[PDB]
Amino acid sequence: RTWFDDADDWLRQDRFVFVGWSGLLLFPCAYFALGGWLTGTTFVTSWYTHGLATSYLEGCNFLTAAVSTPANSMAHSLLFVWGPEAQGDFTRWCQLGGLWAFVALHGAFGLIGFMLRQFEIARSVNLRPYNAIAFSAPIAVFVSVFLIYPLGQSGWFFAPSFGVAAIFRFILFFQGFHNWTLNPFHMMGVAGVLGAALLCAIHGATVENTLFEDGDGANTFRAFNPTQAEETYSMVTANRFWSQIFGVAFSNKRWLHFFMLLVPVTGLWMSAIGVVGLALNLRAYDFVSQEIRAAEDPEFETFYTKNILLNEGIRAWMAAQDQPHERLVFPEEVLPRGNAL
Amino acid sequence: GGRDQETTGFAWWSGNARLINLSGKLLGAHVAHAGLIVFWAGAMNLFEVSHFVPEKPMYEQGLILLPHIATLGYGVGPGGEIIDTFPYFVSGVLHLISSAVLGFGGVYHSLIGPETLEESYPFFGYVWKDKNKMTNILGYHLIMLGLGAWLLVWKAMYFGGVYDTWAPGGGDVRVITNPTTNAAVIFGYLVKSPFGGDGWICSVDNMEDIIGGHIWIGTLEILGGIWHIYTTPWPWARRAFVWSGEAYLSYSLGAIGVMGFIACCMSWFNNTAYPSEFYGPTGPEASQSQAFTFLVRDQRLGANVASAQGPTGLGKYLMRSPTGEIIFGGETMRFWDFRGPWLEPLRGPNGLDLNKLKNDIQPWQERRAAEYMTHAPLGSLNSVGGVATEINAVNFVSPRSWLACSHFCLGFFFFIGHLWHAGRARAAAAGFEKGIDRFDEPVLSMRPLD
Amino acid sequence: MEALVYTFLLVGTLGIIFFSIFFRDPPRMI
Amino acid sequence: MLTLKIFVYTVVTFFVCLFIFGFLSNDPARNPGK
Amino acid sequence: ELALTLVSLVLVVSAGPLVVVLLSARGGNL
Amino acid sequence: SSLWARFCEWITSTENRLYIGWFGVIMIPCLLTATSVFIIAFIAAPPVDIDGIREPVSGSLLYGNNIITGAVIPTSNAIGLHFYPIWEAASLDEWLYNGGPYQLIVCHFLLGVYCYMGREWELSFRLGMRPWIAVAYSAPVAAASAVFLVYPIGQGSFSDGMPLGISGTFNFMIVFQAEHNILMHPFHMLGVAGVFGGSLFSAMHGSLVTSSLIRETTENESANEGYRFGQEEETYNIVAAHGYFGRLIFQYASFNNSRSLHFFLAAWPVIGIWFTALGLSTMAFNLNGFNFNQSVVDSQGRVLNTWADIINRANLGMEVMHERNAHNFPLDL
Amino acid sequence: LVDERMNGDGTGRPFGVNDPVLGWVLLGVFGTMWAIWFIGQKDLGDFEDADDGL
Amino acid sequence: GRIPLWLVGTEEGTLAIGAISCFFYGFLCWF
Amino acid sequence: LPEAYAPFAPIVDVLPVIPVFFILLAFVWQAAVSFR
Amino acid sequence: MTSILQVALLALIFVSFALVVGVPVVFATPNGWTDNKGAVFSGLSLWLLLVFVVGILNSFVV
Ligand code: CLA
Ligand code: CLA
Ligand SMILES: CCCCCCCCCCCCCCCC(=O)OC[C@H](CO[C@@H]1O[C@H](CS(=O)(=O)O)[C@@H](O)[C@H](O)[C@H]1O)OC(=O)CCCCCCCCCCCCCCC
Ligand SMILES: CCCCCCCCCCCCCCCC(=O)OC[C@H](COP(=O)(O)OC[C@@H](O)CO)OC(=O)CCCCCCCCCCCCCCC
Ligand SMILES: CCCCCCCCCCCCCCCC(=O)OC[C@H](COP(=O)(O)OC[C@@H](O)CO)OC(=O)CCCCCCCCCCCCCCC
Ligand SMILES: CC1=C(/C=C/C(C)=C/C=C/C(C)=C/C=C/C=C(C)/C=C/C=C(C)/C=C/C2=C(C)CCCC2(C)C)C(C)(C)CCC1
Ligand SMILES: CC1=C(/C=C/C(C)=C/C=C/C(C)=C/C=C/C=C(C)/C=C/C=C(C)/C=C/C2=C(C)CCCC2(C)C)C(C)(C)CCC1
Ligand SMILES: CC1=C(/C=C/C(C)=C/C=C/C(C)=C/C=C/C=C(C)/C=C/C=C(C)/C=C/C2=C(C)CCCC2(C)C)C(C)(C)CCC1
Ligand SMILES: CC1=C(/C=C/C(C)=C/C=C/C(C)=C/C=C/C=C(C)/C=C/C=C(C)/C=C/C2=C(C)CCCC2(C)C)C(C)(C)CCC1
Ligand SMILES: [Cl-]
Ligand SMILES: [Cl-]
Ligand SMILES: [Fe+2]
Repeated sequence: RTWFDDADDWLRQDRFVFVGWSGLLLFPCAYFALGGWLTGTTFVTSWYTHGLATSYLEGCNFLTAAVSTPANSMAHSLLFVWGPEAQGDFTRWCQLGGLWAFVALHGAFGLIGFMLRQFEIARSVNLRPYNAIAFSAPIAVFVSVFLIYPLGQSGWFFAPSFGVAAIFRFILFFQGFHNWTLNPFHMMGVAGVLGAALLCAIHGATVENTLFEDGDGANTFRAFNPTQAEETYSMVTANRFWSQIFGVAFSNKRWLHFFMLLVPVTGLWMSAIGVVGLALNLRAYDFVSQEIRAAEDPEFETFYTKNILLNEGIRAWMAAQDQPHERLVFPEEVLPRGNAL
Repeated sequence: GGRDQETTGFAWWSGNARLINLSGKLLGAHVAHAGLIVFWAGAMNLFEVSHFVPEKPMYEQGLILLPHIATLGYGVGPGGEIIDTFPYFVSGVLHLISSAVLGFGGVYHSLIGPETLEESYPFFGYVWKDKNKMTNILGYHLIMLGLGAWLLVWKAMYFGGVYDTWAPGGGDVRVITNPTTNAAVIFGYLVKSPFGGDGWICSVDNMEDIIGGHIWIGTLEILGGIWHIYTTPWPWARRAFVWSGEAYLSYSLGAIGVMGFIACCMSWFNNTAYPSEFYGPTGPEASQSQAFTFLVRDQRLGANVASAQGPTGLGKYLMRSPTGEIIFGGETMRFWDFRGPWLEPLRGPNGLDLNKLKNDIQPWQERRAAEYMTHAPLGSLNSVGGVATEINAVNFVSPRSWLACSHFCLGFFFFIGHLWHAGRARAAAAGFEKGIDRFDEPVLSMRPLD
Repeated sequence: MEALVYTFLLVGTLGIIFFSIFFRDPPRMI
Repeated sequence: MLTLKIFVYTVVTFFVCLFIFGFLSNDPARNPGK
Repeated sequence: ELALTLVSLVLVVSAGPLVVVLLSARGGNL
Repeated sequence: SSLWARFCEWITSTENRLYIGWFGVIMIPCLLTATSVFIIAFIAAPPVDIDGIREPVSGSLLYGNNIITGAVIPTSNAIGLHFYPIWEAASLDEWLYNGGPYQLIVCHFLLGVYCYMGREWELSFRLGMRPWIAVAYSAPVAAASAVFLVYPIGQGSFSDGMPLGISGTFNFMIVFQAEHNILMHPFHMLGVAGVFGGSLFSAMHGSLVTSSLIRETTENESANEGYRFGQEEETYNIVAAHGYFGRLIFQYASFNNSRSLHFFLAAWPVIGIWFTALGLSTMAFNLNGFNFNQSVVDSQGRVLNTWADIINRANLGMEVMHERNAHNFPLDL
Repeated sequence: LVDERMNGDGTGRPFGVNDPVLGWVLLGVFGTMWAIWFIGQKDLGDFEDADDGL
Repeated sequence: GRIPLWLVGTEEGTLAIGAISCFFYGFLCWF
Repeated sequence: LPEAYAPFAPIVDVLPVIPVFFILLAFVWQAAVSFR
Repeated sequence: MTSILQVALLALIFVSFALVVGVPVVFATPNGWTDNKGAVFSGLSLWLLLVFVVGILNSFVV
């Protein structure tokens, strides 16, 4: 009829790929995040902000390449190409670490476009939208570690760089400054992740193992009609199996796949809440009781009071080359030595 | 027909399983595989001969096969020197030639030769049910292994000699005259506890004991071969076992996985059958060498070796064992079970003799102690020696680390293969290897559990 | 004081494990 | 301690002998079969 | 020297699949 | 009839609720032993010299440790790899000082989980399934045995095994990163890909099946009453789910076969865990991880710094502080 | 000495056996279990060639 | 007919293995 | 190399990689029938 | 005598090239054992003769 009708005819015409009303967001706003990450890992140095030569052009490998965060003096600016820090001078913008703020803040909309594309195909093909609500959890994770954590903590410099050997620096950064280990929200997170990795292997090694009998040869992959009104695995038999070995066992394969949906997103949301609490520097650092008892009684020495005395050894050694904008050079007497280990 | 999917019922990635009822092609597969093994044994040997340098110690070059010939003692002298390369060259070239013959036989049976030998050859033919014939083939294999053990016994007893690492004045090639074949001693090691101090058969120390145990195995395997050629299995074993094709593979996989674990724990700990001059120092040997080197250093300056109290009250240099002996200190109190030939002449009734550490230190012992702490087994995957917090100084990984890790992984995978096949063979003999039948279902006859 | 709270919570978790294993509803047929 | 050690060896060897003479006692026929 | 080893390695490698090429061409049961 | 026949019939019955089998006679009493020692030793264990340097370490709840910091202390290093049972000790006030219940519980728990894997074979064979549950259960068994058995064999002491506690686990992990650099090791990255892919595939399959449930109930009651137990009707339209996935990403990354999908779910995280199980066993024998120290060098010869040259500083900081009272000679950890 | 202990570490004895009193228990359990099994042999399958395999 | 897909994939595999071998050779002693 | 076999030092250094190529040869041989 | 080794060794390597190229082709052709049979016999005989000649000449090389 009118406008917004032929534009709905097309964008919903079917081809090999599927561009849609939010594919019009997803395909342009992403793919430049991929190009910018590849460009920063291949061509672009980090000599000026950090002090680290981290490009393919400067001898680094696939493990040790990273699009690096800007310096601390670029406190919380958005770091546009044009504007008050680069003025459109593209070479100086790439030198000042604007590529990280390009890729992160540009793919934050890529996640939104992808979840809306996932939400739009589920309306096109008339299905229930449970595939959409699961992908909200890695969006929560991405926002929590790349977006909310550098905002309230004096710099984009204190953010995990887009790399492989830089994520490791970020992990040891939390392990030696924040003690992210003792966070109960992180306990929730590892329980969700590792239990989902459990239950995947359980279900996969159960379903095709209590399988029915349809074919002739021992290759049981060739005996499945995709247009089938029967089953392909004996629910009664697997129930009796796991009931007699393990005790409690499922009986409702609605609830089974819903539980597989529910575990890792619960883990990742309950990790995102703790990453927020760490962004505000409400860290799960030392307690009251064992510390006031160990200051009094010398020979106490729990693994707790060894982890604290080890994290101090992390934080006093790595900082003087991790963050040069502090401008501190420790003398060797100040460092935690350990009496000639 | 033969090499088909939809008639044989096996996919392309399960192709070897189409040879379960094909004796000639199965034989060709095995002989081609033996050709591959002999060809690798020739090729890596000649590669190490081409890259070998004699002035440099053998463990500093990253070589694994040349020490296996040097332990037998071709072309070596006293102290672990290397005098020749032509025995190593002969040992390479003979395998490199014999692999061609085995490859030709394997390709001939796997392409032209007949599929079923049971039709025109009532000797070589075999059915997987035929228990007397299976015991026949097992007897022939045991007799060949017995002659293989007696070859080593003859090489020790009569032919040249074997490089002992416990001869005085450094290790030396000697001829075994009296192999200790006491049954109450040799069947001790098979029963001893596999934990520390005691140790399992990795705690073997004497070349006399090694060659005597091989005399035992050479008699025993020949007796077992003569047993199984003329006997059949008895009914307590004819009902206990699953008699099929894949089951015979299932037993051998678990056996060879145990073989791999024992080889790993041999090659990491032992210094008798894997001598320190050829493979390098071991785990406890590195720490013992370091403590002995710093003690010999600090003794000749003025500080006492006995009354030198350490940081926490315990001895900095010498302290005690849990069982009362006198040993080194630091962290080699976990490694006080070490017994090496550079240390045992300095070791008395209570352990480390203080008088011998004052008066009886040997210069070759000083040299071995000075080089072992330098070439301690601290590798990396990118071949950078030392700890992970070490700069790119020395291109060194010990061969003991490679042997131990490689054989531990290759034994663990054979263990997983045994857990595969021992399940699948009994399931196929039972008759539900392909799935639960929809009509006759074993669960819906049973009681509920509530 | 708090050690009894710790022990009570662990024993209560194990008790709920016990009742979940043995006193479940029977998974019944058609 | 020896009074304990005889008891530990007794329990261990009882369970191991029960294991071995269980698996010798006609195992691969106690299935649903054919 | 690398310049001879590369050509020798190309010969040793190309000895492999040209067997399959000749057998697929001339009418073999590959 | 006979006593042995009736006993074998009872022990290979399938009508008793928790199945036993013939591996169960080692699975059940040995794990009950390990549990009954662990509950006592988590609560009332006296302090243990973990270091052999005459410094006892508190690990139990009664001596000022909560649930997170409570741990069973491993055996002292002077005890080494020596087998140290109760009867070789002098008293029970001497067996608990030198790391006793760790030595007991670990050697019990390993046999327990191996016989549990055998039991998972045995009940599948008794019911008439196909027997490959134990193959999948071989992965966490390997992951347990690598940290409890293989790594203390490699290091020569039972000290460096993993302490049985929450706050002790991390003190194992961080010192392991210090001495062996586990992150720069390609097996460990394969295992990280294993666990993350396992979470992804579990959430993805549980999304794409729950998004296609055939309606059998109303919109007021539960959506889980639509599956009556023991039926023969496929409750999820797998054709529509595969069509949705093919529209979503790819039509040549199809996995249209449900059985191929389940093989992929069974083989992604298991093979993921196997490579870390080998990686721990390789780092046990001091086959260290990667090392990129001083790689990026300018044209003069001076040393530049990278993320590897920051992780080197962090590992130096961990290494010069772990085991603070023992190390005197400058290396060999 | 000061106290009393078995001193069984590092010895290298078969099956960890110290007393013959300790040694008889192995056979005293093994033989009785074998005898119970050999009595229970009555109610099993014994056969000429009725073999349980493919 | 045409050049078959297996003969295409063999040559793609060799042209991948050569580039990866050059990647290891530039990994060892080059920067 | 000990003696006059010295000019074969190039083709010695190609030998141990050769046994690995049999797996790839089997994959190419089963791709020759287009996996059937 | 060195050249007497090296010509025989190059001949041995080239005969081995001829074997690795042709002998699987002759085996896998459906009438190749009927057609090329004496050629395979003469090739194997020549291969064995070259191996024994190199082995004898390595004694005379001093
Ligand atoms: C080293 C391991 C090995 C071995 C020995 C074999 C051996 C065999 N496989 Mg096999 N296979 C393997 C690995 C192996 N495979 C792997 C890894 C896979 C998975 C991809 C398969 C998948 C597979 C399938 C799917 C099938 C087989 C079959 C067979 C058998 C017949 C082969 C045939 O038709 O020959 C004919 C071969 C050709 C026409 C090609 C020519 C190959 C030539 C001979 C190579 C020789 C090169 C060498 C340099 C020659 C040296 C000569 C010497 C004098 C110097 C044969 C016994 C088939 C079977 O069961 O037979 C009925 C079958 O259906 N296999
Ligand atoms: C050493 C003895 C041995 C022997 C004789 C066999 C023999 C057999 N196995 Mg088997 N297996 C073994 C060990 C052994 N296996 C071990 C140790 C494992 C554990 C991993 C397995 C796991 C296993 C499974 C899971 C299955 C078999 C199957 C089979 C049958 C057909 C195999 C086939 O055609 O595959 C063809 C071969 C391939 C497709 C090879 C693929 C290559 C693999 C996946 C990776 C190679 C890694 C390699 C080292 C990497 C090198 C570097 C690389 C860059 C090139 C056959 C009877 C199958 C069957 O149907 O049994 C009835 C089956 O389902 N086996
Ligand atoms: C001094 C040391 C003190 C140590 C104390 C030990 C405490 C632990 C003991 C376990 C108590 C709980 C289980 C008992 C109930 C039970 O038997 O099930 C009830 C059923 C009913 O059986 C039926 O039982 C009938 C017998 S009866 O009449 O019902 O009694 C029988 O006739 C019938 O055939 C059969 O169907 O029993 C069975 O299915 C098998 C019996 C054995 C299974 C129980 C042991 C398994 C426990 C798991 C151990 C691992 C746990 C690790 C730690 C967390
Ligand atoms: C042989 C001995 C070996 C096994 C002994 C140990 C058995 C463990 C039993 C687990 C009890 C958990 C019961 C869940 C509650 C329960 O009864 O679930 C019951 C549920 C039954 O499913 P249904 O099909 O009947 O549900 C139908 C629908 O209407 C509602 O789901 O079974 C499961 O989903 C299995 C999930 C097990 C998840 C177990 C994870 C628990 C982790 C441990 C938590 C405690 C921490 C311990 C630290 C102190
Ligand atoms: C340091 C040295 C270490 C040596 C370790 C030795 C390990 C021994 C392992 C033996 C495995 C036996 C396998 C089962 C053997 C088996 O299959 O049993 C079955 C077999 C008889 O089978 P049949 O049922 O077919 O008998 C024929 C008729 O019964 C047919 O109806 O009996 C024997 O042959 C026993 C052989 C001697 C077994 C040892 C003697 C047992 C009695 C000794 C105990 C003395 C009692 C004293 C009381 C206080
Ligand atoms: C910067 C910038 C931009 C953007 C641009 C673009 C758009 C770019 C793109 C770019 C791109 C487009 C990139 C890509 C990259 C990638 C690559 C370069 C690849 C590589 C790969 C490889 C090398 C391979 C690997 C592998 C596979 C997977 C297969 C097998 C084998 C292997 C494993 C090896 C703009 C102006 C707007 C703005 C401003 C800034
Ligand atoms: C059938 C089949 C198969 C398998 C195959 C095989 C494994 C075969 C065997 C192979 C082999 C493995 C063979 C071998 C060969 C060898 C040879 C042919 C040799 C020659 C000699 C030489 C080369 C030497 C030279 C020289 C001298 C004289 C000395 C010094 C050094 C030199 C170098 C100078 C496949 C996979 C395909 C699949 C399909 C089926
Ligand atoms: C030269 C040598 C020696 C010696 C050696 C020998 C003489 C060895 C032998 C060894 C032996 C003599 C071993 C044994 C083996 C056997 C076994 C390890 C058995 C196992 C068990 C089984 C196989 C069974 C299973 C089951 C049951 C439990 C019952 C029924 C049947 C069935 C299958 C179910 C010495 C010392 C001088 C040292 C150095 C080296
Ligand atoms: C003794 C001697 C001889 C002989 C040698 C030989 C035995 C050779 C053979 C070799 C070989 C035997 C080679 C092979 C090659 C092949 C390859 C290199 C392949 C490539 C391709 C690829 C790598 C791809 C694959 C694929 C497909 C397409 C299917 C599926 C799967 C895949 C994707 C993987 C001569 C005188 C000459 C020299 C001297 C020494
Ligand atoms: Cl610590
Ligand atoms: Cl030290
Ligand atoms: Fe699934």
